[PDB]
Amino acid sequence: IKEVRDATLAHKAEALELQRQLRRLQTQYDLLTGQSSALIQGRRARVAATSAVSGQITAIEDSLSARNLQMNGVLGRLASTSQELAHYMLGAFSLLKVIESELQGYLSATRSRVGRCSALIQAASDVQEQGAVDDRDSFLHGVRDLLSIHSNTQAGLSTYVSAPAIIQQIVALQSDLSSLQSDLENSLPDDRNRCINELCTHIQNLQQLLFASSTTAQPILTPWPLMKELDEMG
Amino acid sequence: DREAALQERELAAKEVERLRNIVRRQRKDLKARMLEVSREEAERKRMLDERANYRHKQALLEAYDQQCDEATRIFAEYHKRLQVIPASEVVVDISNSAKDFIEKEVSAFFQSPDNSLYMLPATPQGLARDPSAIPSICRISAALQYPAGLEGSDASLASVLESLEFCLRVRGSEACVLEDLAKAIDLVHIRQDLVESGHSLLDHAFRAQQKYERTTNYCLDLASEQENTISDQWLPELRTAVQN
Amino acid sequence: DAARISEVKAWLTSQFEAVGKEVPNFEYTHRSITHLYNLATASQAKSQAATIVANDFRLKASEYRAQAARIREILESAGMSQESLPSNVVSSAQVLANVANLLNIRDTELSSFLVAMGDISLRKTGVEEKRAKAQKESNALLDYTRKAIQRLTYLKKILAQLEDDVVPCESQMENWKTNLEVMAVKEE
Amino acid sequence: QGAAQNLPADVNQLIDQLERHCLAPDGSLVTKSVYSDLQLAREEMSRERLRYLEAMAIYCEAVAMVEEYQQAISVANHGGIRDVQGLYPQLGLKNSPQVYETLEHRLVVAEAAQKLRLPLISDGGEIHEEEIEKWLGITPAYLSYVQLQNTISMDMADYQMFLAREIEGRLKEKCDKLADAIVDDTDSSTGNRNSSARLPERVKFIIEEIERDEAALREDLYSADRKFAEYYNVLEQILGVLIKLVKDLKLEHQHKYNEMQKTWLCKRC
Repeated sequence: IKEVRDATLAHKAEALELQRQLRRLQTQYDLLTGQSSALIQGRRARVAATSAVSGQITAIEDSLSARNLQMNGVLGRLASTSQELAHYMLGAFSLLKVIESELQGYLSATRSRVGRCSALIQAASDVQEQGAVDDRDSFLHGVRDLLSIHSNTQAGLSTYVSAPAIIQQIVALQSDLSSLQSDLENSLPDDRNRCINELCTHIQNLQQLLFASSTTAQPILTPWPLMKELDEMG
Repeated sequence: DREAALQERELAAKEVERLRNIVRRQRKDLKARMLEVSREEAERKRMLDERANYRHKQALLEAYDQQCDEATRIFAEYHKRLQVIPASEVVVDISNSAKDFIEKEVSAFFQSPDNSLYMLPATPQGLARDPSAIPSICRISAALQYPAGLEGSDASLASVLESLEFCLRVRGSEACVLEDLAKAIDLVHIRQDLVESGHSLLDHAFRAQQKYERTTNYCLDLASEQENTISDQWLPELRTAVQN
Repeated sequence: DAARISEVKAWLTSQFEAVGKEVPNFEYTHRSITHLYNLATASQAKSQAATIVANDFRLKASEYRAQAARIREILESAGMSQESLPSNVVSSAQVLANVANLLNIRDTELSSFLVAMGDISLRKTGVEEKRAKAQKESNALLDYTRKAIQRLTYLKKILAQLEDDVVPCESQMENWKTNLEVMAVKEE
Repeated sequence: QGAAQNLPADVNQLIDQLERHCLAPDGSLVTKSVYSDLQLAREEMSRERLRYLEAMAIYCEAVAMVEEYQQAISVANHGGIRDVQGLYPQLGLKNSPQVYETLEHRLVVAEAAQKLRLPLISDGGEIHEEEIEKWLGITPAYLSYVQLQNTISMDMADYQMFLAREIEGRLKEKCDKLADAIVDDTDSSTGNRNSSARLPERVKFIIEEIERDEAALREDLYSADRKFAEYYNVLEQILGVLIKLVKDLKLEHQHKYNEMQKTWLCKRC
C-alpha cells in the first residue's frame, strides 16, 4: 500500500512544489505590471511632452533664426564701415578684433559640420558598414571564429570570411545556434528518450517471445514423451 | 481501499496541470510585457535625447545671445560715428562675413533632421568619436542600442546577429545578455558537446538497433516457423505410445 | 592524432609538469585517442574563447568606470545632501543591488523591476520546473535502472548456470550421433 | 558485452587521471594562458560593481520623476496662476529631479567633461584623451557658462530641502518593494525590513545558482546522459546474453538434445 501512496504523494509533492511556483509568480506580476503600467501613462504624458518639446525647439530655433540674421546684419553693417573706409577712432580696430573672436567661436560650427559630415558618411555606407567596422570590430568575428571550431574544416578559413560575416556568417550563427537550440528543445531530449524505448522494445520482444515463450513451451511440451517411452523401457 | 488511494491521486491529478499551465501562459505574456515596455521606455530615451540636445540648443540660444548682445552692442557706436592698409584687413574680414552669412544660417539648419540622425551618437557624446569608441559601440553599447537597429541601420550590424540569437535575448532580455556575450559561444559548444553525448552512445547504439531488428527478427521469425512445425510433431511423439 | 601532435607541441611548452599526466595516457590512449582529440578540439576552442572574454570584460569594466563617474553627478548635482548622503542613498542603493550589481543591475533604468522578479524568475522558474519534471522521469530512470540492474542479476542468476551448462550440454548430447549408424541399422 | 564493458573500463583508466589531474589544465592552468586576466577582469568588475550602479539605481528615478513636471508645464500654463508657487513644495515630491533637467544643459556636457573621468584621480592618465577630443566636440557647449547661472537663479530655493522629502521618502520604499517579492517566496513575514538587508545573500542564492546551479544542472542532465548510458549497458547487457542464449543453446543445444533423444525414446520404433 505504501508503494502507491508514494507514487500519488510524490506527484502531490510535485503539486506542492509547483504550488510554491505559482505563489512565486503572481505577486511580482503586479509590480512588473505597475511600473510598466505607470510607463504606459508616461507615454501619454510623453505624448504631450513630445508636443511640448516641439513647442520649445520652435520658440528657440526661431529666435536664433532671427538673431543670426541680425548678427549677419552687423557684419553686413560692418561691410558698410569697410565701404565707408572705401569712401574715405582706434576702437573700431578692437571691434574688428572681437569680431575675430567671433570667428573662433564661429568655427565651433566647423568642428560640428565635419562631425555632421561624419554622419553623412556613417550613413552612406549603409549595409557595407559591417565590413568597414570589422576593421575595428574583429572581436565580434572571433566569436564566430570560435563557432567555426564547430566546422573544423572552416576553422582557419573563417578568419578571412569576417568581412561579409555580419550579413553572410549570420546564417551560421542562425543555423548553428538555432539548430543546437531547436535540437535541444525537441531532439536532445525527445530523440534520445524516443530512441531509448526502442532498446526497451528489444528487451521486450526477446523476453516476450524468444525467452519467455520459448522457455514457456519447450520445457513443458517436451517432458511427456521422455517418461512415456522410458516407461516401456522398464 | 483501491478507490481511497485513487482519490489521493485524484487531488494531485487535477491541480498538477493548473499550476504549470497558468504559470506558463503568464510566462509568455510576461516576456512580451518586458520587451513591450522596453521599446517604449526606449522612446523615453530617444525622446530624452530630443530634450537634452534641444535643451542645449536653448542653452546655445542663450549662449549665442550672450555672444551677440555685446558683439551687436560694440559695433554700433563705431558704426554710428561713421554713419552720422587697415581697409584691406576689414575687406578680407568682409569676405569672412560672406561665408559667415550662410554659416550663421546653419546655426539654425544644424537641427535639420540630418542632426536629428546625427543625434544617434551625439547627445551621449561619449559614444560619438570613432577614434575613441568605434570598437566600443560594438561591445559596450551593442547590448543597449539593439532595438533601434531596425530603424538605424548602423547598429543593425550588432543587432541582426542578436536578432537571430533572439532566443538568447528571451532568456536574458534586459541584463543577462551582456554575460552570454562571453558564455554563449561556449554554451553552444556544450550543447554541441551534449549532442556529442548522443553521438558517443549512438555511435554504437545505432548498430545495436541496427543489429537487433535484423538479428532479433531472424530469431523471432525462424523460431515461429520452427514452433508452428514441431508443435504438430510433439503430439505424434505420444501417438507412437498411446497404443503401446 | 596528427592534429593533437601539432597543437600539443604548442601546449607542450606550458604542460611541463603534466608529463607525469601525459606519460600514463600513452599507456592507455589506444581506445581513447579520438576522445582526447574531441576533448582537445573543444578545449582549444574554450581557450581562445577565454582569451576573447578576458578582453571583452576588461574593457567592459574600464568603461563602466567611465560611464559610472558620468552618472555619479546625480549625487553631487544634489550636493546639498552630502552630510545625509551615506545614511539614506548609499545605504539603500548598496544593501539591495550590491550582490546583483555585478550581473543583475546594469539596466536598472529600464529593467530594475523587470529583471529582479520576472527575468530572474524566468531563469530559476525556467530551470527548476524543467529539471524537476525532467527529474520525474529521471528518478523513474533510477527506478528503470534499479529494476534493470536486478533483472540483470536475476537474469544472470539463471545464466549463472546456463552459460556454464552449454559445455555439459554439448558433451551430454553429441555422443549419440556417433552410435546413430549402429542405431540406424536396428530400425530394420 | 564482456569486451564492450572492458573498453570503457580501459578508457576509464586514463580518463580517471583526465579528471583528477587534467581538469586543472582546463580549469586551473588556463589561468597561465589567459584565465588569470579574465578573472582579474571578473574580479575587477567586482570593484566596478561597488562604484558604478549605485548611481544607476537612483539615476533611474531622476529622469523618470522629472517627467512629472514635464506634464505639469503644459497644464501649468493655464495653470500659470500657480506654476511659480506650485514649483517649490510640489517639486519636493514630484519634481525635485527638475534640477537635473534645469542643469542638463550643462551637466550632460559637464558629466563627460569632468565627472566621467573622475571617479578617482587615477584616471589622470586618461584625462588627456578626454580633453583633446572634448575640447573640440564640446566647443558649442562651452559658450553656455551664463545659462547655467540663470537656471540656478530660482532653483536655489530647491537646493536646500528636497533631501527631506523625495530623497528621504522615494527611496525609502524603493528598495523594499523590489526586495519584497524575493523574500515573499518562503520568508514573507521577514521581508519588510528584516530580510531586506539580508536580501543580497537571499538573492545571491538565486544569482549564484544562475551560474553555479545551471552548471550543476549541466552535470545533472549530463549525468542523466550517463544514466541513460549506464542504463543502456545493463539493457544492452541483458539482451546481449539473451540473443546469444537462444541461438547458442535453445535453438542449437536444447533442440539438438530432445530431437536426438526421441530416436532413443522411439528407438524400437
